[PDB]
Amino acid sequence: IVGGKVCPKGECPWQVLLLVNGAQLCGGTLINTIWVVSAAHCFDKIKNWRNLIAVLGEHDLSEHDGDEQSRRVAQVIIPSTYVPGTTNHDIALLRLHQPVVLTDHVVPLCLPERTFSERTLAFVRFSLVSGWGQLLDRGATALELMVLNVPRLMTQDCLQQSRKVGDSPNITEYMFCAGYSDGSKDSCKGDSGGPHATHYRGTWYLTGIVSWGQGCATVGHFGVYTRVSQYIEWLQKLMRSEPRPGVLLRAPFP
Amino acid sequence: ISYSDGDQCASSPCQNGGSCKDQLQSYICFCLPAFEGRNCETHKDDQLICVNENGGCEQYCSDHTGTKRSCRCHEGYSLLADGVSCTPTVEYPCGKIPILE
Amino acid sequence: ALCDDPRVDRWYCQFVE
Ligand SMILES: *C[C@@](*)(O)[C@H](CCCNC(N)=[NH2+])NC(=O)[C@H](Cc1ccccc1)NC(=O)[C@H](N)Cc1ccccc1
Ligand SMILES: *[C@@H]1O[C@H](CO)[C@@H](O[C@@H]2O[C@H](CO)[C@H](O)[C@H](O)[C@H]2O)[C@H](O)[C@H]1O
Ligand SMILES: *[C@@H]1O[C@@H](C)[C@@H](O)[C@@H](O)[C@@H]1O
Ligand SMILES: C[As](C)(=O)[O-]
Ligand SMILES: [Ca+2]
Ligand SMILES: [Ca+2]
Repeated sequence: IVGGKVCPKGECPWQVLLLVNGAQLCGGTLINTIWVVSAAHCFDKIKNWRNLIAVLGEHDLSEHDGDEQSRRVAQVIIPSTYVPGTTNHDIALLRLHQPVVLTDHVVPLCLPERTFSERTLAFVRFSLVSGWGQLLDRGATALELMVLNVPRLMTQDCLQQSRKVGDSPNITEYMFCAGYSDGSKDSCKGDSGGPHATHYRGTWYLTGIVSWGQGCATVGHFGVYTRVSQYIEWLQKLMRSEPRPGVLLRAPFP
Repeated sequence: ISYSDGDQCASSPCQNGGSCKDQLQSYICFCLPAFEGRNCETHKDDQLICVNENGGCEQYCSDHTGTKRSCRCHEGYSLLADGVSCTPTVEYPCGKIPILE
Repeated sequence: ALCDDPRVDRWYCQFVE
């Protein structure tokens, strides 16, 4: 994350930290005691599929505080349409070997209805993104979960506002822009899958999942976020699905 | 059954001038367009359709051709009294921070 | 591998080797 502030511990209970062989892979959200959404593009170069961990309860990766929970990741499901190496349909559902144990510091994040979110959460200017960015970077707080506050943009104002003669990449119905065009704050490498959490009438819900952009906090540029709303139907389907064998599974879309 | 029965439409429960259909240990009120309710005791707000402020619904809202929109809730949450609020049924519902409540 | 890094909770080592 860029331009962020550390997230008061337990003020981001649905953030997940995804490892591949003890390594930092990405971030992701916890919707219920067993499922986890995250960006599809993290599992593009995964070879050792048996070694996918998912740490929840984390905050500061430099010290310990009985809150961290590890769980294996049995499945990583993503759009049949998801085409490796592209920007469209950057989402993935994750089935965890054993359910996590909700606690004051581990809490799922309300996923809404394809209606509620399109009529409402859609029209809310400010929402939160969160994550650890690049855990190698040497900065003092480099090891702390950080949250940002970013306003959302109607994809058009985003195509417009974008110093877009600048190789403007397509901006599909399956995405939306968000942030500040001036290059002060934005999500960044290692944040993918993180939740772009929205608050409304008292509860947080999930609208985006950190996807890509054109340079972290680049002037004239915004950060893209996968439009959760669109996948909803597909996510609730796959949660009632008969658990399948292989780790990766390309469910058909829609 | 029909004897212990009797005429339940006697207490004229149907308000705002609705029709009352006597029935088995119960009754039904037929209302006027302008009204709604078990006893048509309320007035049909035309702009209470979901798309407008989410029908007042705190969480979810659904429209019904010919019936006042009803509000719902998300798992581990239950419709509260008002019919617009959601209180939780579980100990850790989604979207709520425990170190805060 | 996160374990490789000295400033990390050593808990992150159970997931390496
Ligand atoms: C995978 C995630 O960690 C990461 C999130 C970074 C968020 N970016 C910004 N600007 N806030 N996403 C990436 O690293 C993507 C991966 C990718 C996705 C689709 C196709 C190719 C790669 N990479 C980027 O966003 C890079 N800036 C490259 C890029 C992607 C898309 C358009 C233009 C450049
Ligand atoms: C006079 O008004 C009473 C209070 O509203 C009614 O009470 C009960 O209403 C329920 C509604 O389904 C049942 O039908 C009961 O049988 C009924 O007693 C009386 O019916 C009414 O006489
Ligand atoms: C039936 O109920 C209402 C709807 C009116 O039509 C009344 O005249 C009748 O009792
Ligand atoms: C949505 As853009 C081209 O400003 O990253
Ligand atoms: Ca820690
Ligand atoms: Ca009767």
